[PDB]
Amino acid sequence: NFMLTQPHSVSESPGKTVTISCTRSSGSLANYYVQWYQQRPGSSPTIVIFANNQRPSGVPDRFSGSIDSSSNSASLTISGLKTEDEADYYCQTYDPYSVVFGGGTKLTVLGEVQLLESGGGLVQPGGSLRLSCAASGFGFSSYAMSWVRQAPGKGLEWVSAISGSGGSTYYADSVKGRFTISRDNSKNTLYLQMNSLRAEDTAVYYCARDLIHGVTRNWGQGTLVTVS
Amino acid sequence: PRTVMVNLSSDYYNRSTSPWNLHRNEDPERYPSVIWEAQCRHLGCINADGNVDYHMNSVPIQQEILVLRREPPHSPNSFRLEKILVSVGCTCVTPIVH
Repeated sequence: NFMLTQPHSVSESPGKTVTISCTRSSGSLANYYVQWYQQRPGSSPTIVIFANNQRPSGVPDRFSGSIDSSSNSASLTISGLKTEDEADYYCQTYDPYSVVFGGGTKLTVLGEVQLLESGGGLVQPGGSLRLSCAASGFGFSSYAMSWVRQAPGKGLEWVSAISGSGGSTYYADSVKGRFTISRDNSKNTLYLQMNSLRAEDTAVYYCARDLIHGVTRNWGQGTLVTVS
Repeated sequence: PRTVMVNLSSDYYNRSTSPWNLHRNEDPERYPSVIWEAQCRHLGCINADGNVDYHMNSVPIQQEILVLRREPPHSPNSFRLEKILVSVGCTCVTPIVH
């Protein structure tokens, strides 16, 4: 597919203005929406910017997104830094087949929709396990869903996605062939079947609600899966 | 469980920004036996330039319709009222509302 290259980390003083870049390796960046997410230590990833520059309600106007087609990259600009902004910042865009997150940029400051995951735990290498996602607060059948993982010591990694009706399924290369995504619109529950798990599959798996394919808007608490 | 008695061309699939094709669901033990369901052609919608634009999505509009199923199985003049879900057409959805 493609890669999203971000700076590894950025460090600035409070009150300054910072810019985080996000370069797409293949395909025109202007053909697919770009989203920005903030993840604090031990916290669930929250959305800061979606649809290139659209800012949700609850995010101060000092956050802003922009796109540069000539460099095929997107930028999140945080004006007037403060201690609260200190977190990891991931960019995310998509292609007609997959969804990709960036490596993540660690920003250091110099000193209603509801998703519930379940089913995670300990399992042996080669065993099976299934997660569930209890959705509430919205028309579940009208929204595409997706699974996003975060391995310990790594960044956010997209796992799989499913359309609202359940007719279209997408998987990441590292997972495709072993996992199976499905959903039950009658019970507002989204499932992820996992078979033939490997040690690399140890991660926190988040439930994600997407306005359209590849534009995530809400995140769950995440469930911990360990294989040893 | 109450049994009573009861007296017994469009081309938007080709002209829509979110086109679709018709599938022929057939069930001889059902009335109507032939129902045309919609499956969208593309993931995205057709923009003004005529390309598949992926800032938007084609999604099926699904409704619940009443159908009659022969109960007992293979028995005429005897039906059980059923409620199935069918796709009537595809629409184009954007992530931004203004």
